[PDB]
Amino acid sequence: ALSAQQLLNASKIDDIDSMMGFERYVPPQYNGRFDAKDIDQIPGRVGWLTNMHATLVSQEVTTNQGISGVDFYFLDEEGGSFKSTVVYDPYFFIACNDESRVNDVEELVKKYLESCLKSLQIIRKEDLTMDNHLLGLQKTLIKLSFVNSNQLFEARKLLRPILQDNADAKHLIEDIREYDVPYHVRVSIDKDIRVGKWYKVTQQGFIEDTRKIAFADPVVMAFDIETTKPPLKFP
Amino acid sequence: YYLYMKYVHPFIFSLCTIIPLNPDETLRKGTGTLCEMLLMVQAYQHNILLPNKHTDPIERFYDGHLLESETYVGGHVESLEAGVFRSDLKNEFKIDPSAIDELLQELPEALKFSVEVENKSSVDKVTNFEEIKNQITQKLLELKENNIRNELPLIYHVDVASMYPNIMTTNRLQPDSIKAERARKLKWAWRGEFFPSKMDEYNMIKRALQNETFPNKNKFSKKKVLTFDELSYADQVIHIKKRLTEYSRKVYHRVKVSEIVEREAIVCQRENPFYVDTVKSFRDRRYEFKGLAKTWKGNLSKIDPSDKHARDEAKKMIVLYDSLQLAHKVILNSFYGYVMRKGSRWYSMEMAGITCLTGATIIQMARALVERVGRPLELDTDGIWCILPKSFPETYFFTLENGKKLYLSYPCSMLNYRVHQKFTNHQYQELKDPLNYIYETHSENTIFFEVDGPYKAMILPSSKEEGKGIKKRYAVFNEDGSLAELKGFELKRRGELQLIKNFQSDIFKVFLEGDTLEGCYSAVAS
Repeated sequence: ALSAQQLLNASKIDDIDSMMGFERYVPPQYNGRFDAKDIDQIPGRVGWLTNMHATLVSQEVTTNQGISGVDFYFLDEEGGSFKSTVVYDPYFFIACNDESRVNDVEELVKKYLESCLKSLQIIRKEDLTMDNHLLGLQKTLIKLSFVNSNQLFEARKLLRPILQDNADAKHLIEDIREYDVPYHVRVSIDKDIRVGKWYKVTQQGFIEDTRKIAFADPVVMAFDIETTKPPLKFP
Repeated sequence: YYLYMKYVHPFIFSLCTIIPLNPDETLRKGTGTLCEMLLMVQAYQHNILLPNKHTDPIERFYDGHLLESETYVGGHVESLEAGVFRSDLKNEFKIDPSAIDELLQELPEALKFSVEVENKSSVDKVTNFEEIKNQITQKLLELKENNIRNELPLIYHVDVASMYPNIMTTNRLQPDSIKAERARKLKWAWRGEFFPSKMDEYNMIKRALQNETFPNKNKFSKKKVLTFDELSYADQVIHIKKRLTEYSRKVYHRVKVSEIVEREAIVCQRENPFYVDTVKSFRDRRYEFKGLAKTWKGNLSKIDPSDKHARDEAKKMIVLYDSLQLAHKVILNSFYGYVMRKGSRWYSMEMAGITCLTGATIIQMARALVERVGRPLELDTDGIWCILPKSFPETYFFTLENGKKLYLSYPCSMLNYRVHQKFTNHQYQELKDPLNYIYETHSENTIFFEVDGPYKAMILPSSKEEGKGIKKRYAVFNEDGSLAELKGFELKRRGELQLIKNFQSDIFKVFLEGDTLEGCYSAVAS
């Protein structure tokens, strides 16, 4: 329904940008390490990121959908361009009343959302509404993983009556965290990808070329029109 | 094309180098949303859980009345004196000697304060400390003797360089750090224009609203007639607002009751410092990019002064550093605008209400010090428009052993001295040890004033009603005859009248003439 419609819209976006000099740059299979200054021993391409967009790329067992990623648009130093995407899973957090009763909440979301989930992990984060948090006290949360942002909205709609009737494992969920954060914001924050900076697009991530502080050379066309209009009125 | 390139092409991409958004929504969306995105990446960087958006309550209660809106006491606007005040026209002064004899006691410590933090150097390298101190002493002793004098006053405008974020770096004001009896105490002013009606009248006509019918919102379903109990809360409170408005038009004689109650806030300084290192990293990056653009301006434009050389490979970096410092300055002004916006993750009315009242006390202390040494004309959010006498000391230069004449302005250093005596946070605790939780407190004050030179003339208009004048309207220009700043007066108004705009333009043209007050007024009359 809404799964294949977004994949058809992303294929239409790919067919529109395939004639604008934006083809899917695939990085080679690199078995190297993780480094920043090392740029002469990694297979990639130094590109200037000018535009990023929340798209729905395909798989390359899942149903007729795809892994949500962000289509990146670049500017090469040879007067050309190329585009690329990244593999990522969206998330949001769930607050809890007890740190020892988190097993009931994980079993409730493992049974209640069986076809919506991808994986599961427990993340402890700093909550500033907690007493004596500065002495080493953190808030233990639940991080749900998804394959799409439509699945994140489906999990939010399925979790909608529980937080509204709460204010047994059903009476443990008080409120949810990081649910209204956008997807492109999440990929740009967690992978530390900012647009306007020079990046070497590798298979092992997006390292930052901090040598070139200057920008690239884009092509800017600033149009303005004039039209026929009725007397003393807006056109 | 040229307005896009030279004004917003490196500016939008300079903003976009730290903001986790595309440039289309960096330009299209609000500036407070940009501050929320950078606060989200700073909260993810130091592992702080970002909260939810501020889901506002459906009804707030105070004194048995419902709050229609809840805010704080904002800025203060005042036109104390209007007229033509110029540097070629004379005026009478009423200088009070109390601030002069109380200010001459603190003078060499003020010069020590200036050479230690305004110049960031030492007292022993300064050789002309005593003679500059003695001529300033002799000038204010002659002004303490003859306090009643009549000469031409020179227009001075003070300005706090990034006032509200400097207030946030001094007092460590965060939206998620204000504890309510659960530590630095400061005072804020609440302000609410609530309803004069009580709880019983609201309940009786709410029961009367329960016995009616209402239309349906969704125009795609099959339900058209709905009852009051199946409705939402927003349509209910909008209907509540309108019938209590006609109820207070019928029972009472007003719509909103103004009540200001000063309350208190507890700021625990031992919290996570990510918000103050965020605003201090953006202020230090603005100062670093300002220093980088000034070194690039002077050295890179003097190292290659030929136009036959490739100097246009450096023009993109000079406009890149000017756009990066412009982006960081508008991020600081938007930090103050984002702290009081609806639907914010770090939302507090408390964090924004402390700032404007502590800044109002800073500008009121500046206004009172100006009032005891001269005449204030206009008061706004960042400074004070004042006239000081021509025999008052203005600019001197401290000579060092290395040969550098340090810039010194006397009322800017005396106002920096008075804000450091009255608004310095000595309880500024920070992380000295992360493993053993040892916190280190010290003195910290980054609130700095700056007066930018003598102005030629200033003309302010006032009202047609007795008791006050017209707020936020003035006209100031540079000493070489060109227009510096025009606030309040449009002079190129499209829609009001064409005649009014050209009339304001040639009235400013006749205003630039005369050595007598009656002659400039008769030139405006002619």
